[PDB]
Amino acid sequence: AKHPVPKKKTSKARRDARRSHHALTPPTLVPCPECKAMKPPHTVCPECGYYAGRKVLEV
Amino acid sequence: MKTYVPKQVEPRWVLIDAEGKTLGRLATKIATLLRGKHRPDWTPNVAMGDFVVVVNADKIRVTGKKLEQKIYTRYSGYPGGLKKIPLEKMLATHPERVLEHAVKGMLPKGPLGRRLFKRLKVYAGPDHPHQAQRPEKLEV
Amino acid sequence: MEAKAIARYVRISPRKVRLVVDLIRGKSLEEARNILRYTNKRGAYFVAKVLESAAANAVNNHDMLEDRLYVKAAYVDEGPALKRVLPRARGRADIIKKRTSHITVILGEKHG
Amino acid sequence: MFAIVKTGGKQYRVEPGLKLRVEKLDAEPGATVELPVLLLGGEKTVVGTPVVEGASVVAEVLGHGRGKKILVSKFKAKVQYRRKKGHRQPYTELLIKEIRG
Amino acid sequence: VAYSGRKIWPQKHTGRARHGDIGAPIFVGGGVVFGPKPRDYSYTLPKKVRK
Amino acid sequence: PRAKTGVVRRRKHKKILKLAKGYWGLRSKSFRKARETLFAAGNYAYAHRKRRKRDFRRLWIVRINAACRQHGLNYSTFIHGLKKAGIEVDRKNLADLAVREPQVFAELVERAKAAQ
Amino acid sequence: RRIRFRPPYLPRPGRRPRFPPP
RNA sequence: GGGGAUGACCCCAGGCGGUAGGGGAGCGUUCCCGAUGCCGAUGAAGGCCGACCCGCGAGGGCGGCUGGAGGUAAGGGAAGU
RNA sequence: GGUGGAGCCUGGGAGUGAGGGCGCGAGCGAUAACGUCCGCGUCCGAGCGCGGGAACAACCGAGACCGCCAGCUAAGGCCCC
RNA sequence: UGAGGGAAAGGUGAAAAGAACCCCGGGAGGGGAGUGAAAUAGAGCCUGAAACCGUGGGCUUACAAGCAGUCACGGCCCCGAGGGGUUGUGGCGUGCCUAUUGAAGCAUGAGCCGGCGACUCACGGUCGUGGGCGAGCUUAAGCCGUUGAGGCGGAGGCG
Ligand SMILES: [Mg+2]
Ligand SMILES: [Mg+2]
Ligand SMILES: [Mg+2]
Ligand SMILES: [Mg+2]
Ligand SMILES: [Mg+2]
Ligand SMILES: [Mg+2]
Ligand SMILES: [Mg+2]
Ligand SMILES: [Mg+2]
Ligand SMILES: [Mg+2]
Ligand SMILES: [Mg+2]
Ligand SMILES: [Mg+2]
Ligand SMILES: [Mg+2]
Ligand SMILES: [Mg+2]
Ligand SMILES: [Mg+2]
Ligand SMILES: [Mg+2]
Ligand SMILES: [Mg+2]
Ligand SMILES: [Mg+2]
Ligand SMILES: [Mg+2]
Ligand SMILES: [Mg+2]
Ligand SMILES: [Mg+2]
Ligand SMILES: [Mg+2]
Ligand SMILES: [Mg+2]
Ligand SMILES: [Mg+2]
Ligand SMILES: [Mg+2]
Ligand SMILES: [Mg+2]
Ligand SMILES: [Mg+2]
Ligand SMILES: [Mg+2]
Ligand SMILES: [Mg+2]
Ligand SMILES: [Mg+2]
Ligand SMILES: [Mg+2]
Ligand SMILES: [Mg+2]
Ligand SMILES: [Mg+2]
Ligand SMILES: [Mg+2]
Ligand SMILES: [Mg+2]
Ligand SMILES: [Mg+2]
Ligand SMILES: [Mg+2]
Ligand SMILES: [Mg+2]
Ligand SMILES: [Mg+2]
Ligand SMILES: [Mg+2]
Ligand SMILES: [Mg+2]
Ligand SMILES: [Mg+2]
Ligand SMILES: [Mg+2]
Ligand SMILES: [Mg+2]
Ligand SMILES: [Mg+2]
Ligand SMILES: [Mg+2]
Ligand SMILES: [Mg+2]
Ligand SMILES: [Mg+2]
Ligand SMILES: [Mg+2]
Ligand SMILES: [Mg+2]
Ligand SMILES: [Mg+2]
Ligand SMILES: [Mg+2]
Ligand SMILES: [Mg+2]
Ligand SMILES: [Mg+2]
Ligand SMILES: [Mg+2]
Ligand SMILES: [Mg+2]
Ligand SMILES: [Mg+2]
Ligand SMILES: [Mg+2]
Ligand SMILES: [Mg+2]
Ligand SMILES: [Mg+2]
Ligand SMILES: [Mg+2]
Ligand SMILES: [Mg+2]
Ligand SMILES: [Mg+2]
Ligand SMILES: [Mg+2]
Ligand SMILES: [Mg+2]
Ligand SMILES: [Mg+2]
Ligand SMILES: [Mg+2]
Ligand SMILES: [Mg+2]
Ligand SMILES: [Mg+2]
Ligand SMILES: [Mg+2]
Ligand SMILES: [Mg+2]
Ligand SMILES: [Mg+2]
Ligand SMILES: [Mg+2]
Ligand SMILES: [Mg+2]
Ligand SMILES: [Mg+2]
Ligand SMILES: [Mg+2]
Ligand SMILES: [Mg+2]
Ligand SMILES: [Mg+2]
Ligand SMILES: [Mg+2]
Ligand SMILES: [Mg+2]
Ligand SMILES: [Mg+2]
Ligand SMILES: [Mg+2]
Ligand SMILES: [Mg+2]
Ligand SMILES: [Mg+2]
Ligand SMILES: [Mg+2]
Ligand SMILES: [Mg+2]
Ligand SMILES: [Mg+2]
Ligand SMILES: [Mg+2]
Ligand SMILES: [Mg+2]
Ligand SMILES: [Mg+2]
Ligand SMILES: [Mg+2]
Ligand SMILES: [Mg+2]
Ligand SMILES: [Mg+2]
Ligand SMILES: [Mg+2]
Ligand SMILES: [Mg+2]
Ligand SMILES: [Mg+2]
Ligand SMILES: [Mg+2]
Ligand SMILES: [Mg+2]
Ligand SMILES: [Mg+2]
Ligand SMILES: [Mg+2]
Ligand SMILES: [Mg+2]
Ligand SMILES: [Mg+2]
Ligand SMILES: [Mg+2]
Ligand SMILES: [Mg+2]
Ligand SMILES: [Mg+2]
Ligand SMILES: [Mg+2]
Ligand SMILES: [Mg+2]
Ligand SMILES: [Mg+2]
Ligand SMILES: [Mg+2]
Ligand SMILES: [Mg+2]
Ligand SMILES: [Mg+2]
Ligand SMILES: [Mg+2]
Ligand SMILES: [Mg+2]
Ligand SMILES: [Mg+2]
Ligand SMILES: [Mg+2]
Ligand SMILES: [Mg+2]
Ligand SMILES: [Mg+2]
Ligand SMILES: [Mg+2]
Ligand SMILES: [Mg+2]
Ligand SMILES: [Mg+2]
Ligand SMILES: [Mg+2]
Ligand SMILES: [Mg+2]
Ligand SMILES: [Mg+2]
Ligand SMILES: [Mg+2]
Ligand SMILES: [Mg+2]
Ligand SMILES: [Mg+2]
Ligand SMILES: [Mg+2]
Ligand SMILES: [Mg+2]
Ligand SMILES: [Mg+2]
Ligand SMILES: [Mg+2]
Ligand SMILES: [Mg+2]
Ligand SMILES: [Mg+2]
Ligand SMILES: [Mg+2]
Ligand SMILES: [Mg+2]
Ligand SMILES: [Mg+2]
Ligand SMILES: [Mg+2]
Ligand SMILES: [Mg+2]
Ligand SMILES: [Mg+2]
Ligand SMILES: [Mg+2]
Ligand SMILES: [Mg+2]
Ligand SMILES: [Mg+2]
Ligand SMILES: [Mg+2]
Ligand SMILES: [Mg+2]
Ligand SMILES: [Mg+2]
Ligand SMILES: [Mg+2]
Ligand SMILES: [Mg+2]
Ligand SMILES: [Mg+2]
Ligand SMILES: [Mg+2]
Ligand SMILES: [Mg+2]
Ligand SMILES: [Mg+2]
Ligand SMILES: [Mg+2]
Ligand SMILES: [Mg+2]
Ligand SMILES: [Mg+2]
Ligand SMILES: [Mg+2]
Ligand SMILES: [Mg+2]
Ligand SMILES: [Mg+2]
Ligand SMILES: [Mg+2]
Ligand SMILES: [Mg+2]
Ligand SMILES: [Mg+2]
Ligand SMILES: [Mg+2]
Ligand SMILES: [Mg+2]
Ligand SMILES: [Mg+2]
Ligand SMILES: [Mg+2]
Ligand SMILES: [Mg+2]
Ligand SMILES: [Mg+2]
Ligand SMILES: [Mg+2]
Ligand SMILES: [Mg+2]
Ligand SMILES: [Mg+2]
Ligand SMILES: [Mg+2]
Ligand SMILES: [Mg+2]
Ligand SMILES: [Zn+2]
Repeated sequence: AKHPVPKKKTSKARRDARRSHHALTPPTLVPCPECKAMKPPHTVCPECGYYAGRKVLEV
Repeated sequence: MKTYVPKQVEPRWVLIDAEGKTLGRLATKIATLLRGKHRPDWTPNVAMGDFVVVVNADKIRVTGKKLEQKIYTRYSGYPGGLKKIPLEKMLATHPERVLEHAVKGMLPKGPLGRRLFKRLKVYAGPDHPHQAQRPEKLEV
Repeated sequence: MEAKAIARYVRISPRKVRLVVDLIRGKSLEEARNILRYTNKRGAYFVAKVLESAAANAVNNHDMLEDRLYVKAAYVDEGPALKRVLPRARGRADIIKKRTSHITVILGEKHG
Repeated sequence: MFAIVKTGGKQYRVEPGLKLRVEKLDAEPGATVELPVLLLGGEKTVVGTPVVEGASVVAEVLGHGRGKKILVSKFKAKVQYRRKKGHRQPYTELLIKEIRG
Repeated sequence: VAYSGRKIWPQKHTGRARHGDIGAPIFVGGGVVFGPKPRDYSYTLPKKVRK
Repeated sequence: PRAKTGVVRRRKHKKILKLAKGYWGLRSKSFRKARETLFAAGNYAYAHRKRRKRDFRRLWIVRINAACRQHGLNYSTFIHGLKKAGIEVDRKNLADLAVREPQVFAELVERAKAAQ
Repeated sequence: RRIRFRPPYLPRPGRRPRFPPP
């Protein structure tokens, strides 16, 4: 193995090019049917503690 | 006084019966029609030439033993990927390619040359679909 | 009428935080707030604070109304980097740049 | 009407009313000159062989100036041969008065 | 200049350039080349010329 | 007395950098690269001032010829025609004539045929 | 296929590393 | 080479690729005489613009922003230029 | 005859003392080498500036002061690129 | 180990008048308020270049082949027979320095930027040159004077 190394500095253009896929997608979030607050779906609502209609958590 | 440049012009559709014409020598003419170089207002940096429709390509003609000996060649990028297809066979399978490939080679390379090629509409057999354009018949 | 806030010398790397800042540029204060809460990144915690300190400023100092607030512009510039030595093998020592961010949020009012 | 006249070693097509820069002529600004005519066209067409004996085009000289500077640069690699020259070509501005057929 | 005579690092095989002591004018804070020295600027202009 | 670089270098560099606007990458950004790029273009233009002359006359000829061939004759014929006629209109104009004034070109063609 | 035995031009690597410089 | 009569400019003609290298003419940097002067908070140096003016060029002007206390002519002199 | 960036004289300053291709004349080599060594010339060197030669220091054309959207030519070209 | 080697690191403002108090924040930081001629002079402080990193705008770009430019035309955008920005097409086009017979070269060096960085000085010599005096020219060390004043000194040296 012989220690590969970059032959040329990578341009400002070419790094940013690579970075075209680095963008985050914002959290996917739904309204909680009980307290109308926004939350990940399929999670127990951390604002009111309800899930599937019932209380599941003290919060 | 600065040289004249055309504003956008509406391109003429011209039609040509290839039948029995000497392949290559028909080919040079089509190119000049294509580039626009028959027009006094010819400008090298824009698509201002004709649209050429050719018909009866199957019935192109050719001198010497070229039918049996002229070999069109395709390279695949793979080992052992040179394809050699002789003119006889070419006409026998995609006759319109023969004039096409001739003309292509005599237009410029580059983006514009590639666009000019797109304006060449070549057909086997007497008939062609561009009735809509009412192409003007040319004897060349 | 705009109102802004800046966290200076926040000791997280600019490249890393910009990602989060990016997610909420041009959003209702409300959406931004939602987005950050459920964004999985240390930077979410900081942008949060600037966003919030900013809105506080908007209402309280600048006569803007919370329900009209949106992220007008926001950005992370880099500050003075913290250099630390990382020991490598064979007697060598590299140098790590524990980098540093100046996060800015600027809120405007969305008319209507 | 128009005329193809020839001044400055070059030939320009003119019409009355035309403002033209040509190669620097020796005439005080405001003076008026006559250019040689080479072809007269429009209503009648007359073809000089090479000039037309009758015609002159009349120009009034609006003034004389210097073009914008063109840097004329010389570089020869591997030799330390480098030269820089600023250049502004003199010219004379003409107004085309009339075509004397 | 104030410095030692030591060769800061070996002649060959460093990856860096060659240097001798750090007094060399090539270094920052190394000595000067051909800078001014104390110096008498006077000469004897011919008496007749002064007169 | 001591005369350290001063301000002189920076200024000298900016002269050049400003000369290099619009150039791609470090070509507009780095003094050294900019300078190199500029030698290029210095020679390029000089050469290209020279060939703009050739660039054009070709167009002209390409054009006059297209106009000649509508009138039955080829280019070289047309020229020789004008040579023998003694018509000294240049290719800049012959070409403008060919477009803006087909009658005049037509008659110019006429005299051209007639010289033989 | 060469007969005249082809001596190496180069020594098989290698000996020692210039560690460190600081 | 003619004019003007000694670089006044003007006119005619010819020369003007160039490495090692010879030669000439200039520009800019620091400092000295000019200077007990002069420019300067109605804005010094310095920085950022400029598609404007002069100059073959090196450069020099002018303008706008910045800067906020220094700069320094013509003619000369010396170099860590 | 020839007034030439000719020639001679005295002086100041150098640089060069690795050359190279091609044509011709030879030697050396194998009537080999993008071989080698001389002589004559040339060009590249320093004309990797321009046209031709597909591309290409030295083959053909030609010695680039600057500018022109003017004209004639050279070698090479004139069916199309 | 030791003998020894041996750095970096200056500047708020005239004056601390060095920002009470409120507001978000654990705090850091910031937004107001206040000071100030000025606060992008706010202490991480004069000026504040460049590389480098962002945000916002204009033009542009996903059938294209490239030492990155240059010449031409066209499109759009800006400032008011013009100009500036941009670049679609078309033409032309083998980085810079070194070193060599010869380099784009697959030969050297260079990540980029800013700063430091190399033909000097003394004494003699030789030639040129601007002056002074000219069968002559000229003083050294010293002495007097001056405190940015110049003079004297003929030993000596060249001829
Ligand atoms: Mg590996
Ligand atoms: Mg292993
Ligand atoms: Mg390794
Ligand atoms: Mg590795
Ligand atoms: Mg590598
Ligand atoms: Mg980069
Ligand atoms: Mg970018
Ligand atoms: Mg990449
Ligand atoms: Mg729901
Ligand atoms: Mg035809
Ligand atoms: Mg078929
Ligand atoms: Mg081509
Ligand atoms: Mg997430
Ligand atoms: Mg609040
Ligand atoms: Mg160690
Ligand atoms: Mg260890
Ligand atoms: Mg690093
Ligand atoms: Mg690091
Ligand atoms: Mg003339
Ligand atoms: Mg002129
Ligand atoms: Mg002109
Ligand atoms: Mg080079
Ligand atoms: Mg080159
Ligand atoms: Mg060089
Ligand atoms: Mg060379
Ligand atoms: Mg050079
Ligand atoms: Mg330049
Ligand atoms: Mg010492
Ligand atoms: Mg010591
Ligand atoms: Mg010491
Ligand atoms: Mg020592
Ligand atoms: Mg020692
Ligand atoms: Mg030593
Ligand atoms: Mg020592
Ligand atoms: Mg070494
Ligand atoms: Mg290395
Ligand atoms: Mg290294
Ligand atoms: Mg080094
Ligand atoms: Mg060493
Ligand atoms: Mg040393
Ligand atoms: Mg030392
Ligand atoms: Mg030094
Ligand atoms: Mg020091
Ligand atoms: Mg020192
Ligand atoms: Mg020191
Ligand atoms: Mg020294
Ligand atoms: Mg010394
Ligand atoms: Mg002394
Ligand atoms: Mg001296
Ligand atoms: Mg003395
Ligand atoms: Mg300096
Ligand atoms: Mg220096
Ligand atoms: Mg400088
Ligand atoms: Mg420089
Ligand atoms: Mg400056
Ligand atoms: Mg400069
Ligand atoms: Mg561009
Ligand atoms: Mg760039
Ligand atoms: Mg870039
Ligand atoms: Mg940059
Ligand atoms: Mg050219
Ligand atoms: Mg030119
Ligand atoms: Mg014909
Ligand atoms: Mg002729
Ligand atoms: Mg003619
Ligand atoms: Mg002359
Ligand atoms: Mg010369
Ligand atoms: Mg001379
Ligand atoms: Mg300077
Ligand atoms: Mg000077
Ligand atoms: Mg001093
Ligand atoms: Mg004084
Ligand atoms: Mg003073
Ligand atoms: Mg005053
Ligand atoms: Mg004031
Ligand atoms: Mg002001
Ligand atoms: Mg100054
Ligand atoms: Mg100063
Ligand atoms: Mg200023
Ligand atoms: Mg300037
Ligand atoms: Mg003062
Ligand atoms: Mg002065
Ligand atoms: Mg002065
Ligand atoms: Mg003086
Ligand atoms: Mg120095
Ligand atoms: Mg003579
Ligand atoms: Mg000579
Ligand atoms: Mg001679
Ligand atoms: Mg001599
Ligand atoms: Mg000398
Ligand atoms: Mg010498
Ligand atoms: Mg030598
Ligand atoms: Mg020798
Ligand atoms: Mg040799
Ligand atoms: Mg020898
Ligand atoms: Mg020889
Ligand atoms: Mg030899
Ligand atoms: Mg020879
Ligand atoms: Mg022969
Ligand atoms: Mg012999
Ligand atoms: Mg021979
Ligand atoms: Mg044999
Ligand atoms: Mg060869
Ligand atoms: Mg040889
Ligand atoms: Mg041979
Ligand atoms: Mg031989
Ligand atoms: Mg040899
Ligand atoms: Mg050489
Ligand atoms: Mg040649
Ligand atoms: Mg050549
Ligand atoms: Mg020569
Ligand atoms: Mg060269
Ligand atoms: Mg070429
Ligand atoms: Mg050639
Ligand atoms: Mg060619
Ligand atoms: Mg060629
Ligand atoms: Mg010449
Ligand atoms: Mg001709
Ligand atoms: Mg011929
Ligand atoms: Mg083609
Ligand atoms: Mg030591
Ligand atoms: Mg040090
Ligand atoms: Mg102070
Ligand atoms: Mg103080
Ligand atoms: Mg004050
Ligand atoms: Mg508080
Ligand atoms: Mg709190
Ligand atoms: Mg706690
Ligand atoms: Mg606080
Ligand atoms: Mg705040
Ligand atoms: Mg505060
Ligand atoms: Mg106040
Ligand atoms: Mg004031
Ligand atoms: Mg400021
Ligand atoms: Mg300030
Ligand atoms: Mg500051
Ligand atoms: Mg101050
Ligand atoms: Mg700052
Ligand atoms: Mg952008
Ligand atoms: Mg395709
Ligand atoms: Mg496309
Ligand atoms: Mg064109
Ligand atoms: Mg354009
Ligand atoms: Mg424009
Ligand atoms: Mg292009
Ligand atoms: Mg063209
Ligand atoms: Mg290339
Ligand atoms: Mg080449
Ligand atoms: Mg260079
Ligand atoms: Mg080198
Ligand atoms: Mg070497
Ligand atoms: Mg070698
Ligand atoms: Mg060699
Ligand atoms: Mg290359
Ligand atoms: Mg290389
Ligand atoms: Mg290669
Ligand atoms: Mg390479
Ligand atoms: Mg190597
Ligand atoms: Mg070597
Ligand atoms: Mg490095
Ligand atoms: Mg860089
Ligand atoms: Mg530097
Ligand atoms: Mg030096
Ligand atoms: Mg010397
Ligand atoms: Mg001497
Ligand atoms: Mg003397
Ligand atoms: Mg005397
Ligand atoms: Mg006398
Ligand atoms: Mg003696
Ligand atoms: Zn809930």
